[PDB]
Amino acid sequence: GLKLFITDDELKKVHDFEEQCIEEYFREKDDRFNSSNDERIRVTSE
Amino acid sequence: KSISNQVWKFQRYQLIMTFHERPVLPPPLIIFSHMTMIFQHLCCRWRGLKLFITDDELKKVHDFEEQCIEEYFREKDDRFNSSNDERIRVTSERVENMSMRLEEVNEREHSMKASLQTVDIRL
Amino acid sequence: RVENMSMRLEEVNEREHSMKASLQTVDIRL
Amino acid sequence: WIERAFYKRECVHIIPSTKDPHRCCCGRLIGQHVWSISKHTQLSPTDAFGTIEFQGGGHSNKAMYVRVSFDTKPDLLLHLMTKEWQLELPKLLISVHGGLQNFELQPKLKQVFGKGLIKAAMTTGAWIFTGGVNTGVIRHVGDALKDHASKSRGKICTIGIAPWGIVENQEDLIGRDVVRPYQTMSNPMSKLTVLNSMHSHFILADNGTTGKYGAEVKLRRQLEKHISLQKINTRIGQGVPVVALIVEGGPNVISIVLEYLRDTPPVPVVVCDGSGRASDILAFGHKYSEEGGLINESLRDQLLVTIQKTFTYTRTQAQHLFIILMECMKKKELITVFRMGHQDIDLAILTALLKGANASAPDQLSLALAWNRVDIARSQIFIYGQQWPVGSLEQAMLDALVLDRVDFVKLLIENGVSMHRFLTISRLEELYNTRHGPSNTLYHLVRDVKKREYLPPDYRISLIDIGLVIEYLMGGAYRCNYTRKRFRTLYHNLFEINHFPFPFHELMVWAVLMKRQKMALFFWQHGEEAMAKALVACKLCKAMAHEASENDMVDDISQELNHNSRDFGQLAVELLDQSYKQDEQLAMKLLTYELKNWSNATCLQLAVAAKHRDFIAHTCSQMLLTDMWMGRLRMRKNSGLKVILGILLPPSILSLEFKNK
Amino acid sequence: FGTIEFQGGGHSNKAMYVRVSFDTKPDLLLHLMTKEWQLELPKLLISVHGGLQNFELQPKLKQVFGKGLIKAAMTTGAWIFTGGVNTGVIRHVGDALKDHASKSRGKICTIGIAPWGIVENQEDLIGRDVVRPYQTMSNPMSKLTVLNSMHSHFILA
Amino acid sequence: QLAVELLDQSYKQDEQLAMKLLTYELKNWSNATCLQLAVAAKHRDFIAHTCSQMLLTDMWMGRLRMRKNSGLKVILGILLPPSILSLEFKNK
Repeated sequence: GLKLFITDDELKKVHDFEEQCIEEYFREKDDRFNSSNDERIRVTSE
Repeated sequence: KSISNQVWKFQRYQLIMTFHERPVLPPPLIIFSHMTMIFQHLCCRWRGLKLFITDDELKKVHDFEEQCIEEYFREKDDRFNSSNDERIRVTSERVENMSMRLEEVNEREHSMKASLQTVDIRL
Repeated sequence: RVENMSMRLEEVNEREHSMKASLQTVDIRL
Repeated sequence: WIERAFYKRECVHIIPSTKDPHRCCCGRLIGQHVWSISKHTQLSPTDAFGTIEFQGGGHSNKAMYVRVSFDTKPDLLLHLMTKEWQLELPKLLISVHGGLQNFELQPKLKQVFGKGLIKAAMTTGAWIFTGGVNTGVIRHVGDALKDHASKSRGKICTIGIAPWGIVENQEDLIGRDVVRPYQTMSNPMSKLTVLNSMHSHFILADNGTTGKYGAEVKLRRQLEKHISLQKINTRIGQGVPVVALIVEGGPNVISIVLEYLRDTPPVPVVVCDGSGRASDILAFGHKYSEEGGLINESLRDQLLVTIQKTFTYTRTQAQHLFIILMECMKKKELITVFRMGHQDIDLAILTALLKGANASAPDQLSLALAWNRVDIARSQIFIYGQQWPVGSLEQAMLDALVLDRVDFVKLLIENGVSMHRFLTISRLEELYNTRHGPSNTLYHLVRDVKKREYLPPDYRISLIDIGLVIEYLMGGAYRCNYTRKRFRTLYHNLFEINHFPFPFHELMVWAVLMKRQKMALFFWQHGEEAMAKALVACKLCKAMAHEASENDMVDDISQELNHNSRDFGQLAVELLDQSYKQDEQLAMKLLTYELKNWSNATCLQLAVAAKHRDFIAHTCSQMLLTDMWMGRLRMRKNSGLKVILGILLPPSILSLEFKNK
Repeated sequence: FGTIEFQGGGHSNKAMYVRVSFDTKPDLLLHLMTKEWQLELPKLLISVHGGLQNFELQPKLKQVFGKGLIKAAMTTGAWIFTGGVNTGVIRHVGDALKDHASKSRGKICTIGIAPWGIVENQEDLIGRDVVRPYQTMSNPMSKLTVLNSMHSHFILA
Repeated sequence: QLAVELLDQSYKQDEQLAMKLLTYELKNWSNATCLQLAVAAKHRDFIAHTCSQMLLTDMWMGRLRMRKNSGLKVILGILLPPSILSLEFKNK
């Protein structure tokens, strides 16, 4: 039930979804950091 | 308990809408009120919250509604623009605009002051 | 105040281009 | 299938000598050897397949490729890249023809042009043909896509047409369906040019020779002409529209620009100045030349001198290249310039691509609706003197509502929609039956109401069925206008009589049944009885949440319906709050009156029918419902006891105050 | 008679109007606009006499003069007499009231004295007590000049 | 909470790759899955997200669509073998 045997060509299309999730997620934490009340005024004073 | 007074306002509405439709005599003497309601209904058929708004006073309550629609989005735009968030969502772009505009003035004013010195030398 | 420097400094930027060009034109004719 | 359909070739015979015995005319060494003009190349099935996903300097993206002959079918590559490359057809097209040799640019100009090109690739979703090997214009656009396109939606679909022999490490690219890594170790002395690693797609145009250019040029031209031949689904113009960006370049840039301007269809050419060489001489031939031959002798002689000296070209053929430059000046409508000095080159390339297209203004509007660009549409398509045909703007509105485009319908109602004349019964039913948008659950609800009343997949849902859908969802004693006998006889007689005098309410029911919240708020913004419409939309949203909780599927739809329900409820709360702040005397009359388009009900009874919480707790309804208790009477000061004394003592009722009628 | 409440480019406000003779009583219009126009008497008065033909201005000067006029209309609560048809000085003050008066108390009470024949779509304005829509489709070749849509009141002299 | 937020993002991207991501076998991790290594790790908030909610709810129903006001309907099926025939089935 929870242990389906993923073949050699459908492991590739679920792996590239994983690393595209890794690069895309750190975009959102950098955008909320740069647009926060803290770090956006951590740039204006310089 | 943060909603206790509030939830009383829901159940009191159900009492008001029922008692508007109830016959005026008590449920003891409601044979009298049922008799006269059948009396008034049969004498015409065999022979509160629902006021009928006429065609000229629907216009003066409709234009109050669309003027409320345009006026309300003014207040949400003003509290947005004057909030701590969005008012500094504009200042950093302007300061960044002075980052290369003033540096462009700094790049060419060196040539402008040098042009004044060179012209004064050749005069 | 920052909004006041938005068009005041831009007004300096509009006319300093003509001021530097006036210095170059005067130096050419001298 | 790809190996058995695309064939490579390689020079295996003749073996001449060109100023060296080992230096073949086919490029490889004499020992390294194992078109057919004096080369005798042999056609064979291709061995170079798989992925060349890279390492080093980042850019470890999926980089699958294909190697084809120089004389290969453009259609076969077209079905390749549409079928087994997972690439849908683009809405635009841009090329990176330019200087093959390595150059450099000013930082601000490079940054502005690169940002403009990458955000053009983001907005249009186009395919970007590039030389492929990281040198000069290809290296600059590689730095450009790495500038901000890696920080904004890094699925650019850039395709690099490079020769098979010109790329470095040809033995590394041998192997069928094998993921061969390639390192970015740039050898400074190797003639085999390094690749651009963050390019997603590659083409290895194989002419059977090595280290020679010009073979991929003909393949690139036939592929782009075939791509322009493939008609787009909206069918705006001559297939997918195409435009060519030129930065630097040589005489080849001038010749292919003259080829593009004289081509069928007339593909426009964007030229960016400030970079030198061919782009600057095309810019100079465009700026002061007017109608092609309206060039004075002084600037013509200056252009001839700069060709002879700055371009280091022969003066004998300088007149020939001035004839070619005048030929480029003969078609200045396609020719575009970008003289710089937010606010990037996206608008410039957009109006360049939509300018020289030989297409109508509704065609350009359909193209802009495809690109999801409203500012470019406002600047270019909607301008003065535009003779818009009758019925085309209505078709543009139909396409705009079915694609769920809020700024486009804002621009369309800003440019004379006439929404009362636009909306009919048939257009509304076609609007409902259209499924060219986001996911929804109209089918399960219409199947449930058909099961309740008593379903094929091709069933066309009538307005009676959706009217009984709002009757099912709102519940109680709600009677929608679509189940009325008059509307049923009009439906029988027809399937401004067919037009709707109150269009925004059907826009509310279409917006809430199609899960389009942005449509619901925008069609809220214009219209009458807006409190009633927001309240009943809250009722339908809570009812759809009840249906999607009683069915409790993949719970994104249930959570967004709960979100829309409580948001529209607090919308009703804040509008009552504002009407209380404005004036109270119109406020209670607003909350009481009868609603002819909403089953002759009121705000309060539809509110409790919707089971909204905080609408009836405000002070306006507080004084309304308190005064609707007292009836025509003023006997309230310390109540409870006084009303008990009146009902027990009929004399004491006479000592109670009465409200004036 | 009726309302010519507009569509297109925003400005879907209440736009009731009246058509009178050129030789008509000023007092009769005065009691009209005080009684059944729901307009109380202003504390000041300002007119928009100016260039009838279409012109253009510098952006800063247009912005400053327009903001000054609209906040004068806010503070004094005055009535603003304008040519009415959106061209030149009328178009500039229409952009001016749309500049910040739409963002600050958009009940300006602007009245446009326009000729009955000079306005476009005269057949559209036929009908007594009928809310006739008018689209802002500006014909570049029609001599009948287009209207300024965000004006609240109109006079058809 | 890193595992929590990555599951959150994969839920926001698309669900059909998301449950397949949470189910498949891990050849470098003792042939186990995300869920069983999650409860082996005794992490709290990983399996409370809506992706695992619909995964574990659909892994209860098995190959079957008999859910609308459940509890009572499944009791009536297991007591009445005729009434199982009046229940919907998921397509294989």
